Formats: sequence, structure tokens, C-alpha cells
Amino acid sequence: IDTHTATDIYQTLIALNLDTTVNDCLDKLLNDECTESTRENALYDYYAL
Amino acid sequence: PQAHEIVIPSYSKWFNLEKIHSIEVQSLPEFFTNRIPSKTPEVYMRYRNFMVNSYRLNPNEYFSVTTARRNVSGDAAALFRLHKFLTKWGLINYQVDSKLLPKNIEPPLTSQYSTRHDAPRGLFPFESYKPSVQLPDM
Amino acid sequence: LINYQVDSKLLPKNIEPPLTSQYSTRHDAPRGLFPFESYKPSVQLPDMAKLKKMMNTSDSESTLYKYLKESKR
Amino acid sequence: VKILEQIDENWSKEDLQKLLKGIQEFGADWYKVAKNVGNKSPEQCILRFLQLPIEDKFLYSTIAFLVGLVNPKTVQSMTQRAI
Amino acid sequence: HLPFSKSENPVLSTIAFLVGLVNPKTVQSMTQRAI
Repeated sequence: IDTHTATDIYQTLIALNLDTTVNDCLDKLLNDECTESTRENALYDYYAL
Repeated sequence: PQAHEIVIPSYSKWFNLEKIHSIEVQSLPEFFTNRIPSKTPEVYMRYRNFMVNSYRLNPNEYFSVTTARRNVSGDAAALFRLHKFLTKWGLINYQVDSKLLPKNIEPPLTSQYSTRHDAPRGLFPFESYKPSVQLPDM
Repeated sequence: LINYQVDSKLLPKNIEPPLTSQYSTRHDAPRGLFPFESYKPSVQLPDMAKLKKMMNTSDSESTLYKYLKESKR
Repeated sequence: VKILEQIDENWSKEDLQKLLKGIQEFGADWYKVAKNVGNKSPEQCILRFLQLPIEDKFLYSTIAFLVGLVNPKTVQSMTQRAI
Repeated sequence: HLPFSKSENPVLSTIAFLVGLVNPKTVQSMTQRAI
């Protein structure tokens, strides 16, 4: 009996992994020791997200 | 220079002062069989843009075909045809009159956008129970 | 062969092509078919990450770990 | 993971760069953002912006082909879930 | 599931093979020509 359960966990997992990616790119661009060729990517990424 | 606010009956939003459209040819083909050399899509567009500019100048007050006839011509007949045509399509002489209203208000208003049942694209109003956390997530 | 040094002598219409426009043909369908209202401009936070974070005060994570290890016999 | 958005053609990198930069702190004023980019029609920006993937979230079924509705579950419907 | 990494929550159960066997036993083809 797997109708709502699987559905809702999929839905949640979407935004979960999303927010994880958000925090990831955020910290990456924040760590200025990373190149100002990787950063701009992450910046536009956070923009779009 | 621009000094007026020009509106058009939207359905006309296929016309472009720059180009031509299959609509008008099916309504005014006599410039497209390429039979009468003194007529051509080009002179057509010339007349067209000329007249629409004229109207858009002082659109508050009417504009006549006779006016253009005085101004420029290669024909009376076709001139009148296309003039009355554009008239029908309201591209010309559409804002000849003005009409106003106080517009009292009602429970629905353009600045009203709240949370409520939705016909649009997907949305999830119930997220997750406890045991959902029990997953080795990503 | 003639007139190669000039940029003038044009004809008037006392006009120029304008560019401003507006549109309104309201019956009910365009300008939107008038949907119900909605919301949600910005994304939000789950806050479950801490609830999901490995902590000896886990809601059930440590609890279910101990459950497995004390019930698998 | 590692979602790249430098993935478009016929618009330079900096095109969409300025695009998103504008829409970031400009709040969908399509006229502003069109001004705020290098000669693209406002509607063009709207369209392109509308076709911007988020290709890292949709995962490839019973739920994967149905939402806001589902087969009931007290009988052997999981046969569906193994489609 | 497999076509759905999102699976029903569980820690000790049996779901897929269960219905599998239900359908299997239902076949009654004691000489089922198959795999």
C-alpha cells in the first residue's frame, strides 16, 4: 500500500536535496579561497535557484 | 516625438507597422496577383503606414479617407477600400470618442491574490509525516 | 554618376513612425480567464535538517538505531 | 548535484548573466530587465527565462505519471508500482 | 521502488515478493511453461 507515502516522500525529497544544493553552492562561493571562476558560477546558481 | 496614449482592440494584435500578414491579403488581394504593375505590396505598405501614422497623430478626432485622397493617391477606389478596411479593423479612427466611468468596487479586485484552492499547476499542501525522516536521504 | 556628395532632399509627411501602443479587448477570457488567487513567490526552509541531523538527542534516529540493535536478536 | 546554467545557445553567457542579475534585484519588471540586457525583446527574455531547466530535481511510474490523484490501496495495486 | 527510488517506509517487512507470490500461486499452472 504505497500511494501517498511514496508520493509525499518524493515530493519532500525534491525540496530537501534542493536546499542541500543551495547551501552547498552558497558555502562554496562564500569560501573566497575558491577561484573567481568557480564562484561566479555558484553565484548565478543561487540566483536561479 | 510621442505625445499620446494609443490603444487598439487587442484581437488586432497581429498587425505590425513593419510587416504584412496573410490576413490583409486575403482581405485585399488586389495588390498581390502581381498583375497590375502600378500596384505592389510596397506602395500598399506605404499607404498603410502613412495613414496609420496620420490617425495616431491626433487620434482624439476623426480622420477621413477623403483626407488621404487629397494628400496622396494612386487611386480613389483602392484607397477607399483599404481605408474603410482598416476602419473596420479599428487600426484607424478607433479612439475618435472617449468614454469614462467612476467604477465602484466589488469583493474581487486586481490587487487580490491570496492562498486558496488552485486550478493551476501542481502544489502540495501536506508535506510529510514523522517516519518519512527515516530515509537515508541525499 | 551624379549626386554622390549629399545626404538631403527628401519628401515630407510631417510625421515619423511612432512606437507606443496599448491593448484592451475585454470580454472575459483575455486579461486572464480570472483564475482563483494564489501565492508562493519565494522558496522556504524545511528546518528538518537538524531534526534529521545525527545527534544523540535524535527524535528517533538514535532511537531507531538502538531499536534495531536491541531487537535484531 | 553541480547544477550548471551556462548551458544556453544564441544567447551569450553574459546575456543570461545580465538577465538573471536584473531579475534578481528587479522583481520581474520586464521593461527594466529588457533595458537591463543587451538588445533582446522583453518577451524574448520572458520566454528564454521560462525555458530554464532545473535539471537535477525531476526523477524518472505510478506516481511519476500521476499526481493529486492515485489508485486506492487496500488490494494488490502495487502491481502498478511495479509497472 | 525501482522505477521510483522513493519507496514505502519500512525497517523490517516484505512487500514486492509478497504480491509476486500471490500472483504466482494464483497461476495454478503446476506445469507453467516459462523461465
